[PDB]
Amino acid sequence: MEALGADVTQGLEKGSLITCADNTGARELKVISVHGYSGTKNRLPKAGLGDKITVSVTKGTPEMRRQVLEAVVVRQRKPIRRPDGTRVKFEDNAAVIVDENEDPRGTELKGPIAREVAQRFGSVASAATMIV
Amino acid sequence: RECDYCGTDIEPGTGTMFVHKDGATTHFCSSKCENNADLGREARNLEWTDTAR
Amino acid sequence: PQPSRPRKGSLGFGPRKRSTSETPRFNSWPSDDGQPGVQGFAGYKAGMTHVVLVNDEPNSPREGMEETVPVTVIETPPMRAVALRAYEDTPYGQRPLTEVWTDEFHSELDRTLDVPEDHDPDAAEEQIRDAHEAGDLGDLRLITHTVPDAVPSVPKKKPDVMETRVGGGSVSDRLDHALDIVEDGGEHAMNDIFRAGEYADVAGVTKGKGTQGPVKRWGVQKRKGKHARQGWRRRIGNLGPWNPSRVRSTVPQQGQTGYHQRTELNKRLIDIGEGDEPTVDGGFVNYGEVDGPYTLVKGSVPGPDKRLVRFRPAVRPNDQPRLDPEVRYVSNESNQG
RNA sequence: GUGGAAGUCUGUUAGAGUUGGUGUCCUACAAUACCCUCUCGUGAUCUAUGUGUAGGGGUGAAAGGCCCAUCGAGUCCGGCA
RNA sequence: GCGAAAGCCAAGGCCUGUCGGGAGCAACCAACGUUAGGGAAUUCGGCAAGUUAGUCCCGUACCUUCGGAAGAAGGGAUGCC
RNA sequence: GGUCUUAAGGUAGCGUAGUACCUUGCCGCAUCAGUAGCGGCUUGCAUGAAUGGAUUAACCAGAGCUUCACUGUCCCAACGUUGGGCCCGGUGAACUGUACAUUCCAGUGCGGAGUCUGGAGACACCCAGGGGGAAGCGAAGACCCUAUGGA
RNA sequence: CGAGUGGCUUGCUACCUCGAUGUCGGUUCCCUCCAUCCUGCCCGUGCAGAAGCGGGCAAGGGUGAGGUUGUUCGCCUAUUAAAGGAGGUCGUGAGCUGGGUUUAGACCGUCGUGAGACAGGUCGGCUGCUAUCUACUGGGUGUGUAGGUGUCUGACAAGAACGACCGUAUAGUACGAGAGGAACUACGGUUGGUGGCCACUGGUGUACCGGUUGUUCGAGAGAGCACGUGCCGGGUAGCCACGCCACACGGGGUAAGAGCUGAACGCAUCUAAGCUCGAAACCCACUUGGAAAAGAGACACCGCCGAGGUCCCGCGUACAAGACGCGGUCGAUAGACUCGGGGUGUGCGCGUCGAGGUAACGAGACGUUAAGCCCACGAGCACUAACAGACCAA
Ligand SMILES: [Cl-]
Ligand SMILES: [Cl-]
Ligand SMILES: [K+]
Ligand SMILES: [Mg+2]
Ligand SMILES: [Mg+2]
Ligand SMILES: [Mg+2]
Ligand SMILES: [Mg+2]
Ligand SMILES: [Mg+2]
Ligand SMILES: [Mg+2]
Ligand SMILES: [Mg+2]
Ligand SMILES: [Mg+2]
Ligand SMILES: [Mg+2]
Ligand SMILES: [Mg+2]
Ligand SMILES: [Mg+2]
Ligand SMILES: [Mg+2]
Ligand SMILES: [Mg+2]
Ligand SMILES: [Mg+2]
Ligand SMILES: [Mg+2]
Ligand SMILES: [Mg+2]
Ligand SMILES: [Mg+2]
Ligand SMILES: [Mg+2]
Ligand SMILES: [Mg+2]
Ligand SMILES: [Mg+2]
Ligand SMILES: [Mg+2]
Ligand SMILES: [Mg+2]
Ligand SMILES: [Mg+2]
Ligand SMILES: [Mg+2]
Ligand code: NA
Ligand code: NA
Ligand code: NA
Ligand code: NA
Ligand code: NA
Ligand code: NA
Ligand code: NA
Ligand code: NA
Ligand code: NA
Ligand code: NA
Ligand code: NA
Ligand code: NA
Ligand code: NA
Ligand code: NA
Ligand code: NA
Ligand code: NA
Ligand code: NA
Ligand SMILES: [Sr+2]
Ligand SMILES: [Sr+2]
Ligand SMILES: [Sr+2]
Ligand SMILES: [Sr+2]
Ligand SMILES: [Sr+2]
Ligand SMILES: [Sr+2]
Ligand SMILES: [Sr+2]
Ligand SMILES: [Sr+2]
Ligand SMILES: [Sr+2]
Ligand SMILES: [Sr+2]
Ligand SMILES: [Sr+2]
Ligand SMILES: [Sr+2]
Ligand SMILES: [Sr+2]
Ligand SMILES: [Sr+2]
Ligand SMILES: [Sr+2]
Ligand SMILES: [Sr+2]
Ligand SMILES: [Sr+2]
Ligand SMILES: [Sr+2]
Ligand SMILES: [Sr+2]
Ligand SMILES: [Sr+2]
Ligand SMILES: [Sr+2]
Ligand SMILES: [Sr+2]
Ligand SMILES: [Sr+2]
Ligand SMILES: [Sr+2]
Ligand SMILES: [Sr+2]
Ligand SMILES: [Sr+2]
Ligand SMILES: [Sr+2]
Ligand SMILES: [Sr+2]
Ligand SMILES: [Sr+2]
Ligand SMILES: [Sr+2]
Ligand SMILES: [Sr+2]
Ligand SMILES: [Sr+2]
Ligand SMILES: [Sr+2]
Ligand SMILES: [Sr+2]
Ligand SMILES: [Sr+2]
Ligand SMILES: [Sr+2]
Ligand SMILES: [Sr+2]
Ligand SMILES: [Sr+2]
Repeated sequence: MEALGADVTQGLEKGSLITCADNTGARELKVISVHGYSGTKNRLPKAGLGDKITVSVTKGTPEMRRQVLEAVVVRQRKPIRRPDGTRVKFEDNAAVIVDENEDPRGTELKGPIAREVAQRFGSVASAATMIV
Repeated sequence: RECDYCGTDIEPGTGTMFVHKDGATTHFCSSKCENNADLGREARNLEWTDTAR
Repeated sequence: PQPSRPRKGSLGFGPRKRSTSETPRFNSWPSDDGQPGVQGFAGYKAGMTHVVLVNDEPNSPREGMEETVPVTVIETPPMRAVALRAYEDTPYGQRPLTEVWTDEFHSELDRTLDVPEDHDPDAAEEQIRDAHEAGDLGDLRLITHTVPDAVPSVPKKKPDVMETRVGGGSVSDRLDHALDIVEDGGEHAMNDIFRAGEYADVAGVTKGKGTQGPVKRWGVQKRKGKHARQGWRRRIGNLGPWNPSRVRSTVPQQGQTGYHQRTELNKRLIDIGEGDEPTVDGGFVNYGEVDGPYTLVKGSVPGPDKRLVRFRPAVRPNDQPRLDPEVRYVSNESNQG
């Protein structure tokens, strides 16, 4: 993928439960897989800011619940490093449901998003109210 | 840049920025400051702080 | 089904024993191209700090922007190319033929060698030039030594001696180039060889850690879960199969870790200066203060502070040189904190 | 409200026991030990001393358990080389 | 302090749960403290470890042999002067 | 089959059971995915009434499953603490020992060799280590068969 | 239908072992095989493209995470370039596990008059040893080559030291009616592996500073104990990874394959001689070890009455012993002291205030006080200690 523009210490693994920062009807998401990733023996697959991930809806509306969808990690608690050396970290771990074209499935995003994620997924960005 | 907590200047190529739930942003110069903040202490009440001083 | 997995650690840096010479010994040299010139220099590791640099890379989306870069500060005072050794080609490889020494020696070079009192530089030169006419001359190298005395932070006064190849134009030209240096007194500097922005290969003897176990030394797993409480925590599963009935040298075992020679490729030279601009407040921890000839190497360098490190023009650079990077800031903040 | 029952509850009170660690030990401190966890603790309870039941016999809320480190028939000597 | 509980301390006893000296004292093992982010993905199995915790107030489901379930759950309080 | 053996021919219930071989039975629940678990179905290889059936509040260091909480169980390991370990003084055993023995790769051989054959390698001695091999040490195999053996 | 190869399945035999060679599955760690799943390079196509399908060379590297089940196998899920198979006593219990198998307790179904059985199911159920030799990982002492110092050579040896993917430009281009939709090449990044380093972020930090519970020292001050910190907060050095840095291009020779010239065979023919090309594979390039390489190495200088070395002393860039490195007055090597640089968070005492209370008394607040206390770092400084001195040596 296009360079992110910052160094990331993946703060998530397969099975992690995260916030769904949008208005799709999904409240909690469980990480199932990480797009383009391949690990090593015994290593739990990891994902962090900017990665596209396959997810399962854990909490939310009946219609959304249990559906296996694609998403994009927009926030994480583990720090990331920007070109100028500063570390950046969020209050929680969150992702946004996305379609086969990487367009957000929802209409509105909830909470801030890392500028770096915005650069990668523009249509996702053109939904953000706060970009940090 | 200045530390949003103690007030001293943040040595360039250092520190961390905490992005609050509402989108607010707090630039911390060090763990020490971050940790006192997590305890609920307000910089003005801590004598060693520039803010306080 | 027993998943695959690469082995633990590389088999290319063995045997993993204590290094014979604390002074690094390059086992390869740059190719001959430019004008004649010494292909290496040396210095003493001081510590690290960071610098803000203007992105240099013309292919970077950030070209022309602020970029914080880690830097290891190395004190690189002037050295003395004290002699010119010539190698002759033979059926059994290269062999030392003769050496052309000088008269002027640093006051303390006698702490390591028995300095020459009677020597014939022209007889030596004569034999060499005849070897060239004969077409039996192998490369040309200079016997070089450091001047620890110029470095206050380093306790040693005894100079460190190393041989450094001279490459360049035609042999005749660099042979003369070599003789030129030596004669003077051999005194040369980092400038004479490197320019900020070029890539160098740094060699050095790593930090010693004495005996360490398989986990730390080879990176093998610790026993897991229940297997970690029965009496074995940091021991590998087994030393090998029933057959072959012997332990192969490839199985990860305990032993000396650290204090090995390592040659790290393509280290970018961020800046070559002199004075105390890089020094840190309070002084570099376990080292002291810098105020003299110095070199800033991008990133890390093998070895502990005070160890002799060697530089050589990169023999396999991946990128083209982007000379004299613009440094907008050099942190002098205390390293204690 | 009083009353204070209970093969009643909690409890490393005394005292009794022993689920798991498959921990420690395994030429041991110990031919059954050590530590933590765990169970019982007013009753078919626990405990001392005295006393009785003896080997195809005892004793057994029964596991072929126990009857002096040994029991699908004790130990000793004899039959016996 | 509810207490014959813990913890600390007297009276009294002891330094004999009887080999010492040395190395910032390495690997490795026993027993243990602290670990970012993720949070059972580990494993036959949460085995091991941990979480909870004392007291008061509010409040407490299915089911029931009407005894119980029940400290269900869940919520709040707690020092000093 | 619409009686026959041998007296009767399984009723109430329960049911793929700690009993169901087939079997991961089929449907559903739950999970991203559930040979598990629970509910239903049930022709039950080979359930069933004191050889007790069914059911069941309370109880349980009894077996299985799920959830919330939590966590170094794990991703993936790190640093630290105490006692050992290491060096020194003193004390001071045991196991084990046909012989020789610095081995390695192949082969051969009663077909699973440090010792035979052919090569390869190999200067002697010592310290620490984790245990690949000596079909390592410990116990005249408990499994199986045999004995005109025992209990 | 016919001919074979393997020794992964199963069967057969009874050759070895019953004075014992401990089971399945898993785990951990190492080596290998190719009948190739991916990656490289090719050939064909019912090959427009994209992509399939089939075939060839090729073992360098990779082949992962999860749900049921003890399972192997297998079924299933989301990822992936792909999530290949097999050998090593079905590698691996003097390494681990103990779920399964496989003692002694117990239950069910079936069988048996019964004791009891079952190649059925089920709950519970024990894993000894101080390594002699050999093997290997690291560390020493000697001898040999044959006075000393410094620098090298390179026979040999090890490596995967690098493998793979995504994205952008090429390009909505070639191709195609359209739908759809490449490549060469140049770039940016990710992942797995590898080696190193701590300025940054993160962990630790039983140095240290602070808060505070119980108890004891009468109170105060200052302390002990509460397990090797009572508990809680912060955290220097150092060590670390979750942090940071670095890990080619290009040559040479080939395989499959594409061809040139070319005869046997006037022609033709990539082949028979000759030649041009051509794989992640082979060799080199790069890193690491390496004078014990018995042809036991090379150079330079110093010395044989003295070069060098040992003991000794102060110390660590080193370290389990040993080894290694530095300094020793021609000196800053260690400590003291003073600055600097750091940690914590505002000391004792006194003064004011303080809900109240006749008063006594009084938790606590402010000031003095960027205070006090502390530091495994740096600098300065010969104040103390590196003294005195013994010895070997061609
Ligand atoms: Cl995955
Ligand atoms: Cl393990
Ligand atoms: K046998
Ligand atoms: Mg695994
Ligand atoms: Mg620091
Ligand atoms: Mg800092
Ligand atoms: Mg009695
Ligand atoms: Mg944690
Ligand atoms: Mg698993
Ligand atoms: Mg438990
Ligand atoms: Mg069922
Ligand atoms: Mg009846
Ligand atoms: Mg026998
Ligand atoms: Mg038998
Ligand atoms: Mg009999
Ligand atoms: Mg036989
Ligand atoms: Mg054996
Ligand atoms: Mg083939
Ligand atoms: Mg095609
Ligand atoms: Mg291979
Ligand atoms: Mg096996
Ligand atoms: Mg074994
Ligand atoms: Mg065993
Ligand atoms: Mg043992
Ligand atoms: Mg079981
Ligand atoms: Mg019985
Ligand atoms: Mg069982
Ligand atoms: Na053990
Ligand atoms: Na074995
Ligand atoms: Na009453
Ligand atoms: Na027990
Ligand atoms: Na009898
Ligand atoms: Na004594
Ligand atoms: Na019946
Ligand atoms: Na009971
Ligand atoms: Na731990
Ligand atoms: Na062994
Ligand atoms: Na391969
Ligand atoms: Na599975
Ligand atoms: Na075996
Ligand atoms: Na095994
Ligand atoms: Na075992
Ligand atoms: Na096993
Ligand atoms: Na080639
Ligand atoms: Sr050298
Ligand atoms: Sr070399
Ligand atoms: Sr065990
Ligand atoms: Sr063998
Ligand atoms: Sr009771
Ligand atoms: Sr009780
Ligand atoms: Sr047990
Ligand atoms: Sr325990
Ligand atoms: Sr025992
Ligand atoms: Sr009572
Ligand atoms: Sr007995
Ligand atoms: Sr007799
Ligand atoms: Sr007393
Ligand atoms: Sr004594
Ligand atoms: Sr701490
Ligand atoms: Sr689990
Ligand atoms: Sr699981
Ligand atoms: Sr509560
Ligand atoms: Sr019926
Ligand atoms: Sr019943
Ligand atoms: Sr032989
Ligand atoms: Sr040992
Ligand atoms: Sr035997
Ligand atoms: Sr082949
Ligand atoms: Sr392919
Ligand atoms: Sr098998
Ligand atoms: Sr199966
Ligand atoms: Sr295996
Ligand atoms: Sr079992
Ligand atoms: Sr059975
Ligand atoms: Sr079974
Ligand atoms: Sr000899
Ligand atoms: Sr493209
Ligand atoms: Sr289109
Ligand atoms: Sr204490
Ligand atoms: Sr507590
Ligand atoms: Sr060809
Ligand atoms: Sr030699």
